[PDB]
Amino acid sequence: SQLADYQQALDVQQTRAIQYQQALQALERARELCRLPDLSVDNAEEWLETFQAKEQQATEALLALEQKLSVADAAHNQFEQAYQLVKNIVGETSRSEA
Amino acid sequence: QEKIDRYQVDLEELSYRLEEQTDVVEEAGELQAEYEARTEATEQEVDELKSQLADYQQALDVQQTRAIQYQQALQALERARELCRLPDLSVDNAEEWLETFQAKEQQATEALLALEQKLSVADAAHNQFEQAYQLVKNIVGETSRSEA
Amino acid sequence: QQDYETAKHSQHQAKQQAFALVEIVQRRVHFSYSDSAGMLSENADLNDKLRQRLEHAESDRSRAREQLRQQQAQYSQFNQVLASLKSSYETKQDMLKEL
Amino acid sequence: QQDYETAKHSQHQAKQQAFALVEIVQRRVHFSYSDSAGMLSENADLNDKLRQRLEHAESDRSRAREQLRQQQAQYSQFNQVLASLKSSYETKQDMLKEL
Repeated sequence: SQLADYQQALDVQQTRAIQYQQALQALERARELCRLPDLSVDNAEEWLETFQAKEQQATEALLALEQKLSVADAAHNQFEQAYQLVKNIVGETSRSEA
Repeated sequence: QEKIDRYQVDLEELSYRLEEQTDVVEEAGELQAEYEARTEATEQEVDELKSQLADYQQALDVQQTRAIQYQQALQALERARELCRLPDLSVDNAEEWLETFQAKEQQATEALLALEQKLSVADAAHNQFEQAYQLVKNIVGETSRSEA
Repeated sequence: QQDYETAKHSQHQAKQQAFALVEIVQRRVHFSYSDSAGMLSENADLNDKLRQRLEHAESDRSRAREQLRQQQAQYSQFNQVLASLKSSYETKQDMLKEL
Repeated sequence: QQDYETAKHSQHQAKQQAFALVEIVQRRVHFSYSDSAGMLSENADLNDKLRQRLEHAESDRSRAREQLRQQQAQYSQFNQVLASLKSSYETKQDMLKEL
């Protein structure tokens, strides 16, 4: 709060002139994050659409993997349920003996 | 012996008790973790706003990012209302439809799991079905394959 | 096999719908940025609106803090009870052993 | 599950890159007037020193919060064992009065 009070007068008169360095930092941050040193705000739209296409492809592959992951995990769950039933009825035993 | 019996009963009772308490504890810890995460997020946002006001030199960069995030969230909400076909939807109550469709997805996956097992055992050749069918016929008499 | 491909398509539909709903769950906070989006549209002196948003967030955080504290007390309670049953069982079991 | 974990990581990275590109698209307008400039570093000295002191205070607060949480923890465990001793003493005291 004390820093806010001290800087009250300082940062009020921003004059929309120190506003664009934020754009500079964003552009640079994309430049390292996106392996596109030639990345320009002009050609950044083609990169935007291409990376969006990659993102949606990744999501589709993720869902495809998720389906098989869920079915496999539930199959293991039924395996485990059989194992617990066997253990409760008879006691300790291996899965092969199940 | 009777006393032992009594103790047996007692032990059964405490077993049950233990079970229940276990369950209770589990749900309580779940809720504790959920509220911990929510409170942590709220305090992080509070500190972010504290820095924004203290560091007004921040120069609305965080404000710009938050507005962009708001637009993205609007787009995502519209996209879900489309896919889920739920114009009646809100951020506050979207969790209910999320858990409903979680149950839906669980039903679909359990179905397809039984289906995967049935397809895997369908690798059995044509001969086994014939032999089993004829055995059931010879034992009971003529029966349909569906009823076999 | 036909029914199974149909079930796989249904599972894909469920997967995409659930993923979308989860995504909006993640963006839950972003909907709170509606104030931020409106604030950013000020394009002028807007520290007072920042302070109002901060006060609202303080109220929400205090509410969440109280909720968390009471829930922690309840969970603690539960936990103790669970332990008291554990000890009572252990002891009853040992006395069954001995008898 | 390992494969899906890798896929989720990749999806997260792709989403972050897409969001960064969206940010560039949004701030193209701000880049438009990049030629503008203004005065800076008027009261930086005291502001910087106060920022340093506030950072020290925030670090101390983080340490304090960690110690608070941990302490909560240990307290919890101590309670958990005390509940067991309470039960054992009470049952033995009841049984001594009964004898």
